[PDB]
Amino acid sequence: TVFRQENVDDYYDTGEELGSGQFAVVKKCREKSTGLQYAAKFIKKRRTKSSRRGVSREDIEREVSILKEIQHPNVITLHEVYENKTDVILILELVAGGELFDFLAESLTEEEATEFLKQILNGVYYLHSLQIAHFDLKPENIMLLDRNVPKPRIKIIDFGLAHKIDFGNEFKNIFGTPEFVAPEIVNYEPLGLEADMWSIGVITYILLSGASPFLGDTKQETLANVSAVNYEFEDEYFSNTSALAKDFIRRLLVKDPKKRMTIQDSLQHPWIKP
Ligand SMILES: O=c1cc(-c2ccc(O)c(O)c2)oc2cc(O)cc(O)c12
Repeated sequence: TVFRQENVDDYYDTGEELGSGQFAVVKKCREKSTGLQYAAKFIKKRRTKSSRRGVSREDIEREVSILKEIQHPNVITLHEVYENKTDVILILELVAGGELFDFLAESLTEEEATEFLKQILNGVYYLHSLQIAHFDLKPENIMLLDRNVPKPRIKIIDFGLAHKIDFGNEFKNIFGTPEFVAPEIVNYEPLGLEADMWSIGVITYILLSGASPFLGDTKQETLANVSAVNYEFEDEYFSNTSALAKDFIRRLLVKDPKKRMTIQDSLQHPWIKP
């Protein structure tokens, strides 16, 4: 699919930088015709077929196709797409409360954690209902609408690894952040919606304790820990945490994807179900 090739600067004014990554930068922007504000993610294109720099057309088009499908309070909304020779530019809904990652850097109670988790679960329920696996769930990829309220609302972002799972699994060598990836990703096995539920388990552990369950001193150690399900609930962190909360995590951090809680299971779990 081709995108709008008019100069984005003719329709938007950019401002504050909102984020930055390997082949992308995100800038706050304002549409001239409406005065409405957005986030513009500029994604560098591949300059040749066999280069490893920039993002392939295939990966870019997959991400745009998924973003065009989704409309839910807990997932980011895509407004427009532009492109030129160097970049594809996603004009995205503006979310101004920063990353959950940065909010966490400033441990929650179980209520505060479930407040966040319920919204993450609802957003993932929407995605999995459409057979969309996100494949990169982590606190950095959850944004807050406003971080100065008692119960911040959240939106899932960063669908750069997301895939439609129309055959129950995909076999693609998809691979996200070592701390959060499921064993099947570490082992290069076929992947499905189940991998997101493992990631939710890691996120939950972090929300409750401020600690990462599998994190080693090197990437290879972290990956080895993940594959071996090498984690435990340290008493220093979890002594005041309910056994039901631990049960929720335990049923997600399960190596066999078929035995892992599904998104529907997670919403019906006694720790979550009201
Ligand atoms: O960093 C941000 C990143 C993204 C984002 C959203 C969806 C994607 O598929 C993606 O690849 C990136 O959306 C935002 C939306 C915002 O309002 C503010 C932001 O910082 C971001």
